[PDB]
Amino acid sequence: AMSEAEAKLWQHLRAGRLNGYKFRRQQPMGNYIVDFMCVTPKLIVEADGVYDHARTVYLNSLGFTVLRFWNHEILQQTNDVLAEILRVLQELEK
Ligand SMILES: [Cl-]
Repeated sequence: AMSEAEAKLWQHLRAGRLNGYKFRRQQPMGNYIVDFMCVTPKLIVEADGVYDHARTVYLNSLGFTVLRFWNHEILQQTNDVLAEILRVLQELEK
């Protein structure tokens, strides 16, 4: 299913809850499935428990910024994580 950290983060990102930005979860993109993805602006957010460099390169080639958080940040520093997601969204729009 979704990890504990992923489920905790989806409550905040679903249904346009983070300032109206629309995220979807577990979205296929080429060879990959990304945890959370907003199309406008183009942002992928992932939760991290070998780094796949080619994957990041591919997602960046499609125009997506990728933000990756440790599970412990999502679980114990959720407000700060949300603040950083929002900041990046707004930066990417501006
Ligand atoms: Cl993947």
